[PDB]
Amino acid sequence: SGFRKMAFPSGKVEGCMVQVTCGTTTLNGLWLDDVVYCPRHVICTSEDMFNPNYEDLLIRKSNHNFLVQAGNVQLRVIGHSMQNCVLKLKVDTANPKTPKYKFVRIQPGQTFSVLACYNGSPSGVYQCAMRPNFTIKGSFLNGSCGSVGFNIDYDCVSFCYMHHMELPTGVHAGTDLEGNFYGPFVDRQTAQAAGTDTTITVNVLAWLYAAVINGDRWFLNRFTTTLNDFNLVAMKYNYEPLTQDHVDILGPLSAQTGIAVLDMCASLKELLQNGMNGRTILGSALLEDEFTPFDVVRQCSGVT
Amino acid sequence: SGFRKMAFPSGKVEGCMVQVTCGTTTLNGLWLDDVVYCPRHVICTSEDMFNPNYEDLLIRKSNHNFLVQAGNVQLRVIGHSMQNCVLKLKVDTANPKTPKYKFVRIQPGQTFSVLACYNGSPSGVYQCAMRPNFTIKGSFLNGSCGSVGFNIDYDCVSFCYMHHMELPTGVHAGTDLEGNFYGPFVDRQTAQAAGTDTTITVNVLAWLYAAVINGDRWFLNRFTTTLNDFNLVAMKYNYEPLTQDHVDILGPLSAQTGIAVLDMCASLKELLQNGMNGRTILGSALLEDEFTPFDVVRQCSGVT
Ligand SMILES: *[C@H](O)[C@H](C[C@@H]1CCNC1=O)NC(=O)[C@H](CC(C)C)NC(=O)OCc1ccccc1
Ligand SMILES: *[C@H](O)[C@H](C[C@@H]1CCNC1=O)NC(=O)[C@H](CC(C)C)NC(=O)OCc1ccccc1
Repeated sequence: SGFRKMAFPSGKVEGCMVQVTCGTTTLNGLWLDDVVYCPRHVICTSEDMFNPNYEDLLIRKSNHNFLVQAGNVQLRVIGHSMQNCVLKLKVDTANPKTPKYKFVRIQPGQTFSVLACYNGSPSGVYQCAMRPNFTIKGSFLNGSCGSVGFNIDYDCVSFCYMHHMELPTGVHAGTDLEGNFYGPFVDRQTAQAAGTDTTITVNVLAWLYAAVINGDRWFLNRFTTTLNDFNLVAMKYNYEPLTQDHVDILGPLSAQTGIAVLDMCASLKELLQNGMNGRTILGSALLEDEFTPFDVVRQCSGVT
Repeated sequence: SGFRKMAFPSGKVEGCMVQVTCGTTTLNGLWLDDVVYCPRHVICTSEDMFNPNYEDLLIRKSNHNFLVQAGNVQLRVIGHSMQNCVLKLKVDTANPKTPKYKFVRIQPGQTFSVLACYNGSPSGVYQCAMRPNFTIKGSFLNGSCGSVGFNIDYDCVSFCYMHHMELPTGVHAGTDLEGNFYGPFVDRQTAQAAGTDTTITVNVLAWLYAAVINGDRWFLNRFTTTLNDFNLVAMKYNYEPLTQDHVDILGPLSAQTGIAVLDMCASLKELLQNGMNGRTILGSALLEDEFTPFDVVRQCSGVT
């Protein structure tokens, strides 16, 4: 037993991380086949980053201006292109460690693993949710851009996130591997708002189910509710409205625990209205919303 | 900015995980050079596990009774020995992916990364502290034994933990890579007590420093204290007594923030006595003690 925020093993992605330097700016790139993907603001000086004209900046750059290093070994850049907010650098060597991979645009409420990197070298790994307001709550310093987020399904790495920036609220923003930002964000150093950070209701319920699967049951009560009545309380607390598809997704955890989803909803309602009275759930004193139902099943079933 | 529980990249350890089956029992092994390390209870049937006589059970086993698989590829076992609570299986092939490595016995209060595995295949990665009562709070199912915990310093993997069992309280217990349990535990299915779970004071302070490094400062007050007076309150709350060596270890975070350690101690005292009044620190509503000072510096400096 036990329940922990758990990242995927990072080995397959470690072998894809390179360093990309353009002038004075160094960040990370993702090397897959003969292409290196990185954030386009690698072509910016610090001054340029407040209002870059990326097309104009990029025109002053040639292949030899992009220094790409895989470990100690320099890669030869033979072409470059800009796709939305990422650069694709073509190199003369296919990465021999390229895993089976896909690029995917994840949906809000889904989770993924971040391999935080500096100077092309991995620093650590942790799980994030793409929040409903299309930000993530990560750990990123100067030099971390180009770090990527991913999921693994057996053998295949689905890359879904590349890191670009931090918002004034301390949350983090980035793109899919085609260079399209999640959310309304642009890669320039202006003040930008993410909007209300609503809570992923279905994930909170999944984590309450995880708590019961793992022995924590004090919050279970004698009440039930309805979707519409629950949601009247979801709105007040800036929770996402719960839908029958959410109910179905919780099916396996509901079946597996014998607790009807709407009964658990009634437990959640009481926790929202009355707090946790100094108690804890799976070692937390807050309602946790960054575990998907799949994450709960995956962990409690030992999926590898 | 941002602060997250962060595991080391697992790639170097992934390449060392194998499957070890003895009869009906399958668990994980660690393959380094021509030796596979695994928990000795792989030789037990389910019945044997309540009161095994390991020496007697092991005498009925020969090399060919240990099936060791690296991915799809069978390894040939050419010798076996029992060292404390682990088996060393000698195989005829040196692991070509063996990293630079050390075996270390970590001290209580230090952290490490767990690569949870099933059937010799990695499932996920997460950070644990060796708690003062020599348990860890992990996520482990049937089949997870032989999963290992480790630290990396640049190129060298220091293995410090191998997983063996779960206590009735839902916490986890295991050995160093020489097979010696952390704590008073034995590998048999009896009820076993870990004792009072005291809190790692120096780590809580480090995490309060991390909170300030990352913008959370509401808990800073106008008070200071002394070591002896602080500890009078540490005892009541089952915190470890704070020592001057702890104070020195916090030196870099104290210097880096301009907050005297004893001033921060006064903040912690008030948080213990008055709770957090519904507020949060680095996204938590509890005082977090599983980050070492080193962990805080490492993360906030981008060590790779
Ligand atoms: C890429 O390495 C970097 C990551 C930032 C730096 C601190 N934490 C992060 O997530 N991105 C930028 O520096 C980004 C570049 C623009 C062209 C979008 N600018 C940015 O995030 O500005 C806000 C900021 C910068 C430096 C420190 C704190 C906030
Ligand atoms: C090794 O795979 C296994 C890991 C346990 C199983 C559930 N969670 C864990 O950490 N260890 C054992 O099964 C261990 C073997 C003895 C010879 C020490 N026995 C054990 O941990 O018993 C308690 C227990 C067993 C099964 C489910 C829940 C608790």
